[PDB]
Amino acid sequence: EQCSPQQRTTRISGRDGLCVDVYGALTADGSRVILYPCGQQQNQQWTFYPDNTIRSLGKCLATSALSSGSNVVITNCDYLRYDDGWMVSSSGTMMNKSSHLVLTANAATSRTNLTGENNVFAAKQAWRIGNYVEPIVTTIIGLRHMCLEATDNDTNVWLESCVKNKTKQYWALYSDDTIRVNNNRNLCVSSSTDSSSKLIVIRRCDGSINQRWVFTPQGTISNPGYEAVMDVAQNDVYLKKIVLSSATDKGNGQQWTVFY
Amino acid sequence: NLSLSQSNFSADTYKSFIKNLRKQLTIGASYGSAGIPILKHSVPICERFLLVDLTNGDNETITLAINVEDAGFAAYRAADRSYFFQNAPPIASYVIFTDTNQNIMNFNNTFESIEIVGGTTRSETPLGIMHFEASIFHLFVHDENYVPTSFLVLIQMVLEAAKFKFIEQKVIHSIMDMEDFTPGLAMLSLEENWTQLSLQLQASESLNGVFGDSVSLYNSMDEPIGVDSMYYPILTANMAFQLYQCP
Ligand SMILES: *[C@@H]1O[C@H](CO)[C@@H](O[C@@H]2O[C@H](CO)[C@@H](O)[C@H](O)[C@H]2NC(C)=O)[C@H](O)[C@H]1NC(C)=O
Ligand SMILES: *[C@@H]1O[C@H](CO)[C@@H](O)[C@H](O[C@@H]2O[C@@H](C)[C@@H](O)[C@@H](O)[C@@H]2O)[C@H]1NC(C)=O
Ligand SMILES: *[C@@H]1O[C@H](CO)[C@@H](O)[C@H](O)[C@H]1NC(C)=O
Repeated sequence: EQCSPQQRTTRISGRDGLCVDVYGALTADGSRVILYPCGQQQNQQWTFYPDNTIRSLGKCLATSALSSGSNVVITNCDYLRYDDGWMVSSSGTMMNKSSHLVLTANAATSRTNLTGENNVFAAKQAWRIGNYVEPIVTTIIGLRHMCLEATDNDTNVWLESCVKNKTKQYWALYSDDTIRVNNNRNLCVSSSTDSSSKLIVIRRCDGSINQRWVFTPQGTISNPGYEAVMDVAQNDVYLKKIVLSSATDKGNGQQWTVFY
Repeated sequence: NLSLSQSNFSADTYKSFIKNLRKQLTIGASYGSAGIPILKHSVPICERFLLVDLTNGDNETITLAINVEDAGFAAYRAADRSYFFQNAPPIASYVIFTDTNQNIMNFNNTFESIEIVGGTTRSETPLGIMHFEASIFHLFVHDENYVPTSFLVLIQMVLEAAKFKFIEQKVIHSIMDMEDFTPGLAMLSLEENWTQLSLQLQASESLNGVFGDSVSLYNSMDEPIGVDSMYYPILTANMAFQLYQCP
């Protein structure tokens, strides 16, 4: 029955749009998983089953230690028979149910080993399970039916009247939950790094919590790590300031639309 | 009834109307992991309809009856006359518009049926201010030659817009710029797959959010994006509610 799919094969992409890959297509138990440019190779195909297993090359994705910092690998599924498995959150966090560690690309570069780490909601801990791994190009519409625009030589962001094809009004939504300047994909929308300011700005992508954004069904753009959402300062578009705020029902400044 | 009038039809009032329509349809909805409301099911006939009024530029009003289970139109009223789709629930005529002269339209409330009867498809049917107004008029007087296209217009500008923020946004653009448009692949792919997305989203609860089948949703550049999980913003921040599909 269609309400109970028995399995589905797909890819998994994350940080910088790279894919979860069983390095070298090795099958030995304990073979590590890394991030690598997406392709059609079998070692990037992950099959999901109702037992909470995620498999490639016939083996199961798994953490390799109870504590943080160790690699994620593939291993004989029979060794996980008495195991709860993985749980994926609605925001793309992939968590070992028992240990609570989450799939992470932790290094300063995404060309790295994947490990099981404590969850902090970093962009480097955000994943898009799905065969279509490309960034999604879109405009982001907010208060007064205006569009978010990258300004000041790609350092700031605020709302301006929507203009079709105005380059700086386009954003690339990545698999790691980043929102990137469409024409300069090394730059990401970021919550403030200065505690004195709540201003959202544009900075070099770095995998941080500041750069992970979730488009929620309720219409907000949420930063899960900071338990806050994007908001138009004082509900006034003319202030040219977008800030991070606790979610509130007062005003319409926390509502946004993705127009792709 | 919740209503919209052409005498005050701005992007703000349209947005409020759609927002409220979603609210009303989602009363009593269920929710799953995705957080997208699932419409009610097995609703007693005496409660199955939500009435909404639309007024044209002539101060002429129609009342449309929306089935709360599927967000589709079942019938409408104009003055002392009412019209029911062939596929309206069989007992609907005893529940709504009882004090009118009732008529049955010789076609179903589905796009496929409407397009066959009218001989015109959604791709060739303009949407926009003029069309919304005219559609209300054509339905008010029940001009048979224009009833089918009038439903293509209103179903999309009202109901499909309620179902999908992307569609609502297209209509907003049309109002703000007073620029008519025809739906392209992006809009049509949403309309086409609403039930399928509903099924896959619900079914995905048992598969860590992964679907049993992929759904192709086109973007504004006419590129198909495969949506095979709940992890696509073009779905999860777009589809406002779903059809009940899975226990
Ligand atoms: C989730 O994490 C748990 C805890 O680290 C893993 O359980 C360990 O599994 C290996 C092989 O089954 C055993 O040697 C250990 O005895 C288990 N340890 C504990 C403390 O239970 C589990 O394998 C992980 N599962 C996944 C899918 O990552
Ligand atoms: C990825 O995992 C492998 C296998 O567990 C580790 O050996 C790698 O560690 C790296 O290589 C070893 C030999 C040592 O130089 C260490 O300092 C390196 O970090 C690990 N990292 C990479 C990038 O391959
Ligand atoms: C209309 O709908 C019913 C299904 O409810 C179906 O039996 C019939 O084939 C459809 N009729 C037309 C006119 O297409």
